[PDB]
Amino acid sequence: VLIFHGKPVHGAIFDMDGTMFDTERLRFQTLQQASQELIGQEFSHEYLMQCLGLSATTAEKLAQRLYYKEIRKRADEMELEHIRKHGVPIKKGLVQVLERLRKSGLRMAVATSSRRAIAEEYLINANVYKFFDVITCGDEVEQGKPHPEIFLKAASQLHLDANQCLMFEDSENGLTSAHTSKGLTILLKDIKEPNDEMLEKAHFYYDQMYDFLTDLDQFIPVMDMPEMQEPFPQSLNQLTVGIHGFGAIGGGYIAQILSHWDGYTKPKRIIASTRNSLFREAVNAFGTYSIRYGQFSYDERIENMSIVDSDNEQQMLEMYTHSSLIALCLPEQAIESESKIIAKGLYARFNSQEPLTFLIILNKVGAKYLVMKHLKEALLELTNDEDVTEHILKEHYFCDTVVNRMVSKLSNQNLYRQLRIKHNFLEQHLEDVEQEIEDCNKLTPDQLNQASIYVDNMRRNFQPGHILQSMDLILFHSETDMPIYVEKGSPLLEKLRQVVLVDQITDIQLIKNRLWNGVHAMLAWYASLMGYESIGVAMGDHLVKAFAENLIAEVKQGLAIVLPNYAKDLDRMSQSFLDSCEYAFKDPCQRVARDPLRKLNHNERVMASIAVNIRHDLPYKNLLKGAALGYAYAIQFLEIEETKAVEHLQQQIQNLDLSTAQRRQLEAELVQLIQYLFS
Amino acid sequence: VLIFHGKPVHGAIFDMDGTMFDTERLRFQTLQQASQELIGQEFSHEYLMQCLGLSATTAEKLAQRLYGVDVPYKEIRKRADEMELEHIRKHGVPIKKGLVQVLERLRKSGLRMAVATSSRRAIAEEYLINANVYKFFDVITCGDEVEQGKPHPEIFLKAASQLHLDANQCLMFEDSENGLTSAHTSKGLTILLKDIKEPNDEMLEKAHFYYDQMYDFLTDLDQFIPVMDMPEMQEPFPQSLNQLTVGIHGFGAIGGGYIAQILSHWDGYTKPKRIIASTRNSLFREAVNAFGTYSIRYGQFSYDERIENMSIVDSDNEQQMLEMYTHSSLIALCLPEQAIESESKIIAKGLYARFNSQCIEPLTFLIILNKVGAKYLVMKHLKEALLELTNDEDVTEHILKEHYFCDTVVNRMVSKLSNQNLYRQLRIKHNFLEQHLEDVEQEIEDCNKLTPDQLNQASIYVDNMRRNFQPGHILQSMDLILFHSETDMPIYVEKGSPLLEKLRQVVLVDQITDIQLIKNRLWNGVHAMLAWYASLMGYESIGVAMGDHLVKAFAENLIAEVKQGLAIVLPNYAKDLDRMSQSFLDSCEYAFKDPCQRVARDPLRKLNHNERVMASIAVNIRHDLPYKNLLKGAALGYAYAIQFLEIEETKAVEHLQQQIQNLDLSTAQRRQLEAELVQLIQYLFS
Ligand SMILES: NC(=O)C1=CN([C@@H]2O[C@H](COP(=O)(O)OP(=O)(O)OC[C@H]3O[C@@H](n4cnc5c(N)ncnc54)[C@H](O)[C@@H]3O)[C@@H](O)[C@H]2O)C=CC1
Ligand SMILES: NC(=O)C1=CN([C@@H]2O[C@H](COP(=O)(O)OP(=O)(O)OC[C@H]3O[C@@H](O)[C@H](O)[C@@H]3O)[C@@H](O)[C@H]2O)C=CC1
Ligand SMILES: [Cl-]
Ligand SMILES: [Cl-]
Ligand SMILES: [Cl-]
Ligand SMILES: [Cl-]
Ligand SMILES: [Cl-]
Ligand SMILES: [Cl-]
Ligand SMILES: [Cl-]
Ligand SMILES: [Mg+2]
Ligand SMILES: [Mg+2]
Repeated sequence: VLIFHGKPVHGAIFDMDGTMFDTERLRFQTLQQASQELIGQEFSHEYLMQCLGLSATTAEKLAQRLYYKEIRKRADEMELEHIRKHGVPIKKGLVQVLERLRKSGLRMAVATSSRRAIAEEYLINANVYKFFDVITCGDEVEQGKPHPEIFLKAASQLHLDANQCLMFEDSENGLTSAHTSKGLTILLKDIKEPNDEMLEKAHFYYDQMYDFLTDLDQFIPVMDMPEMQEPFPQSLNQLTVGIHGFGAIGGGYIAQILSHWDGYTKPKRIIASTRNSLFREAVNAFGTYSIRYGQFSYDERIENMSIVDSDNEQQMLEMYTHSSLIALCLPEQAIESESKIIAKGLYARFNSQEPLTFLIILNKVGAKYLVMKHLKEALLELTNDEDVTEHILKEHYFCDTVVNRMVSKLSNQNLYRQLRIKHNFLEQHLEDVEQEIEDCNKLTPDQLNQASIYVDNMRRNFQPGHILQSMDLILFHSETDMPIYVEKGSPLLEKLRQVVLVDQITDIQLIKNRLWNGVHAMLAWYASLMGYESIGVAMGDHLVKAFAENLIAEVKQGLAIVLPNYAKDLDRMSQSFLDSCEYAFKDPCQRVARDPLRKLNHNERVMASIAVNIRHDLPYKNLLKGAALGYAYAIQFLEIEETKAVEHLQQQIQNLDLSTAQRRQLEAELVQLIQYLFS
Repeated sequence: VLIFHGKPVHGAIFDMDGTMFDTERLRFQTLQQASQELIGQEFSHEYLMQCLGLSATTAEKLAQRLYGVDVPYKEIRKRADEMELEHIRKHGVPIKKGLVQVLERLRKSGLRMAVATSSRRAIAEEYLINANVYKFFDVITCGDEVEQGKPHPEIFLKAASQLHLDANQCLMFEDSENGLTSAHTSKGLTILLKDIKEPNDEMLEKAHFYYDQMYDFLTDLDQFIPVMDMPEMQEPFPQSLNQLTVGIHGFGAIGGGYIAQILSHWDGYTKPKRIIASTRNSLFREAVNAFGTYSIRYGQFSYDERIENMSIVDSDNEQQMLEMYTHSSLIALCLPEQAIESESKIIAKGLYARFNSQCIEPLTFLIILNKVGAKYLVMKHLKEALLELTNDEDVTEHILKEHYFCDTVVNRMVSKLSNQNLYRQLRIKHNFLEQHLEDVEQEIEDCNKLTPDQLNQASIYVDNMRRNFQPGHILQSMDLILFHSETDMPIYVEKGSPLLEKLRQVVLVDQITDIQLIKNRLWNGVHAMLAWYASLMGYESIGVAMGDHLVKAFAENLIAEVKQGLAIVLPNYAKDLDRMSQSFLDSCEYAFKDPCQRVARDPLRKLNHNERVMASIAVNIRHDLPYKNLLKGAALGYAYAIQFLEIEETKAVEHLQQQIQNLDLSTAQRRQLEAELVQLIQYLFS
């Protein structure tokens, strides 16, 4: 029992033509063309506007009163032929509404003046027939629209009174039929500006189907955080979403968040950009990819993916124009170059005629600031107009995020290895197939012969892709951490299941940077130099875990002074980190120790902690070792020249907010400890 | 924490060749096939059996002693390695029966698992990927990454430490002598698994546990891992496939729209690799084989459940039906009552073929039929068919006593889709395929990571993959709907078969009598009584009739009076009554398709003293409960008999009084029941 604007709703009855689909426009065009090639004289726009929401038999009465079977027969044939090519024109929001009303527990039906033969055809084609218990057509009804019989019979077969049921309609005739039934009427504008009589009759009015959805969703419960192996929604909405950077995070985390969505519907397509052409062509070839959750050996298939090239402009603009939500999953190095591609997409969005929710995924203190700064400079260079830029930057929701999940991208050699192995299975599967529907079961020889031609070329196309039932494409190794923490602002994020909304994101990002990402980087450098290629395996070493526990102590002692209000939560986050590290066997040290110099910056996870501890006379001995191991890793594994390492070290220590006495002591202690490791 | 024979287990380290994969017996075949080519004569089975455990040099010296000094052993051995990889890469690594079932059980028990193989890192990883078992293992330890290989404990000690565990916390699986020593010395719980050669007495002493095969360990492990709970609606099936095949003799409504789900869930750890299903419907057979999968619709939630790993066959085709009864570990007979006699022959031909085959494991036969003692009818006809075929009373009686013939009770109402509605679907889905195949008609950049040889070869793979798969991308969000079913999950089965013990959607009972008595009075009794009312009121189906507040109120008040009675007679099934009560009222709400005629057949028989109607009244009267709705139900039966079936009013009373006298009631209660009931019938005329 749903309470819609303080009304006890038990069921819902929808009109098909003009309300659910945009078919009234089509038959408007076909009746004109059909009439021209039969009788010659086209139908007047007055006749067609009067015939809106009227049974073919009832419309034939108005045809004779003013002045049809053969005309309408060809008009219907033209109409359904348009559906065979271009599909059903489904009004935006329909699928989203239907699922919410279904899961609310409402007893739903369709009340269309169309024939059963035609009514079903479209409901089957649109894939919404499943949402309805009964359907009342313009055949079984004795007196059709605008008489309330069709709406009364619909409610009667649902075993509910009309007053308990909602009633959707586009037409003037149908709204009378709905109102005379004495149900909770809803009017959706299609191809008729509502009259005063129509506006009064209706209990609720909305400009579009999507406008009702927004009003309905404040009475529909928001679904809770998904569990690990929880299925995605079956029914797809008409919204697109983007992932700028099909990498570890984008493909191996965000794709799950977007696939779960609100738990009612799922985006039609997910457009993800990558420079990795092997990854791009591999996913487009398979159609899907899977995220491997190693802990529970669970392979999570993600579908409705379309991987595009980052350099190809027409596909990058396609994303930013048609997408409802974009996720920026790029490293700091790419932010400046790609801000040019983002600016063009946002300007292309403005040039075209909904608000955008822009998620920024980046491990950096003030991650948004960097993006917005580079985006503003990029936009101004292209637009040459400060009036349009300040509008664009204010229009869309640019959201800060905190991602705790550890994800790993598959190496190109291991992806080639996978492709080589899985190709040999396909080759053998195509030998197994090697090389007529008889019996004649309640079907004409015409249909049975026509069925054979369908089943043959279907098998011919599908049979090679039967192996995909067992065969997956594994591209990402992820841990089982679900909740992404995002800044408040965007109404869209309120309804997303996997998104948790927080306030002081800046305070969390700072602790995240220092206590999580900082300890993760420093132990990864220590582990790499000891000769571990796995975070999970490395934490098995008593020294590696002892070092991490020693670092955590020194960082938390510092943060507790800088953020005394968060001092309570440090022990929980520190323990949560070690747990995620302990069994991260498929998470490599390489990925965690990327860009060491960038991470050894004065305003970053290593040096920032050291500085705080020096100012407040706290121990920084283990932090100082990790800094030295950071430069040790940079010179030994990456080979960046020792001369540059000192020039960087000195530059960063010069930028640290310390006294010259502390600066020179820090440099002297750190350079001494670096030379100690190499000797 | 997984407890195994009083020892807490946190990890599980596996040997690869001989323990997980049957690659030792493949090496036997390659060495023989390689010898046949080069030297002309095959190496004797006896020689190859003698070589198991010996080094490559010792085996070469032994070959030199038997087949001459100039025998090209290294040439044969290298040829045999090529034949092994060539076979493994296309046909797949031969996985030991029960491994995947074991791995899922250990993994879902939260064990950190590894592989301690003497093989090279490169080749070891390919085999584990080929077999699709790499996902189960946290880390691999290889022979080329240890200073001292087996029988030194270094490889097992290393594997354990990498999982953050002491050796004594881990199960260690092995086949070879050296490996068991390596495993034993490390201090881990050693599980010895026989591969080809019977283990020596020194090994059997050394090992903590010995099994003849992986499946004997799976049987032992099952005692320590729990049977999973009743599956919820919309709950996924297991991802991992076991090597078992199962059958559905009658791919109909109940077979394809219920049993398919039960067998798809299986035990919750794994599911059958192949579900064979027999039907005479050609359109259904070729359509499922075209998509390679079909889907079951649940209208109440608008959920489409996809049943994959299906394989439909013709019921008439003998070789296909024999292959079902030869290969299947469990078969579900989902036929009508009429088809029992006719299809008794093909069952007998099937079970006889299984007896003649060398198949070794017994069969679990689930009798899916809504009839009283339905098993008796199947066993009787099967007994006659076997004799007529074999003409041997010993073989006939042996087959019947060998297999498990389980009687069942099902509560899920299912509707098979029509051939017109299927053609409609096939026409509209084929349309979308053409709409998709005009888009497919409408490129590996400088990798700087791969070599240009394997960059060229990568393009050929992806191109070949895309060309074959891309036409079938539309199957992602396209389901072939063949069945419309209710949300009733639990199936009741006779306890006996060991294979049923771990099946999670199954409810085992010592005797089926109890749940059959509930099914009779609570479901079929109310269904019959509710149908009689609907018919007299002039409704096409019960689905339409529930719109009338009289019909729905009657149904809701009738299930209540029967439930109250059964709650006293069977207090142990209290939870089952309440579950089955609402399950009936939900299904009836929109029971449009199935008419009243079938349910209202033989009202004379259904109003017997020991039957679904009169039995409920007598129970309620004995325990002083309301029976006014049951009495109305009895009246509507005699009314339906006189009006529709054209029975005499004198014949109705002649039957009635006989049934009343047989009930265990007071002579006062008998006379009162008659006087009330005859009055209700006289009104229903007018
Ligand atoms: N992976 C993790 O566990 C976590 C990562 N993050 C953040 O996620 C962000 C995304 O990085 P990941 O996906 O982890 O790394 P990654 O290096 O695997 O990302 C690869 C993706 O970025 C694109 N890309 C890389 N460099 C590019 C460039 N110069 N120009 C254009 N596209 C480029 C690639 O085409 C591909 O789509 C990072 O900034 C990181 O701080 C957040 C927290 C944890
Ligand atoms: N469905 C429902 O309702 C039910 C049923 N049940 C049972 O089962 C059984 C079976 O069902 P079905 O419906 O599935 O059947 P069909 O008819 O549909 O099917 C059969 C098959 O087999 C052969 O014969 C052919 O071919 C086909 O396919 C019957 O007899 C009954 O009694 C029980 C419970 C419930
Ligand atoms: Cl390779
Ligand atoms: Cl390692
Ligand atoms: Cl660097
Ligand atoms: Cl198995
Ligand atoms: Cl049954
Ligand atoms: Cl019966
Ligand atoms: Cl009778
Ligand atoms: Mg209309
Ligand atoms: Mg071995």
